[PDB]
Amino acid sequence: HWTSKVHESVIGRNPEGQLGFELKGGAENGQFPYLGEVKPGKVAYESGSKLVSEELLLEVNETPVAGLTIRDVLAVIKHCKDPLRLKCVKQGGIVDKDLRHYLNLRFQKGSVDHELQQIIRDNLYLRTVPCTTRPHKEGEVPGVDYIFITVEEFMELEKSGALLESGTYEDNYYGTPKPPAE
Amino acid sequence: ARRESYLKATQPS
Repeated sequence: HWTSKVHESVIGRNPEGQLGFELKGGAENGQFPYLGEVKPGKVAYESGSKLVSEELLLEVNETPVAGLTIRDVLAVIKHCKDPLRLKCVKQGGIVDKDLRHYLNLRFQKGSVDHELQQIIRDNLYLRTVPCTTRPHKEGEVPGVDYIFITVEEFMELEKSGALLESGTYEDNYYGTPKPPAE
Repeated sequence: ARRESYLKATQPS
C-alpha cells in the first residue's frame, strides 16, 4: 500500500529554532511537503525512527499538512510545542512528492490510502480557488467560487503545468491551479 | 467545498 512505510519520528528544535533540515515542496510547487538534505549533526532526535532525505511530510502532531503550502506547514509547526511528532514516508516506488500525480492515483474505497488521499485533497482545496471556462452563474463571486477564464487561458495554464487537477464536465473545462506561495 | 460539476470533471466515476 501507499501508506505501508509510514513511520513517526519525534524530534526537537536545534539552536536557531530550526529542524536540522529544510522543508521543500508544498502545494505552491504542486508538491507534498518533503525534507531537504537531512544531515546527521543537526537533527535533534528524541524517539521513534530516524529521518532520511526526501521523505514526504504527512503529519505534524496529528495535524495533516500534505496538500498545504510550505507557509501553512511552517505555521502548524510553530504552534506546536516540543517534541514535534512527524509522520513521514520515504519516496520510492509508487510514493512520490508530485501532488498532481498523487491525486490521479485510484485506491480502493475504504482504504487507508484512500482516506488519506481525501484528507490531502481537502487540504489542497482549502488553499485554492478552482478555475473554469463555464460562464459566471448568478450568486457566484469571481475569485472566490471560481476564477472564470477563457479556454485559451485554461489550455495555457494546462500546458504550463499550473494545474494540479483538470477535466471537462459539460463542454467546459474545470481545474485547480497551484496556490501562490505567500 | 468543491461543487459536483468540478468533481464530475476532475475525478474518475
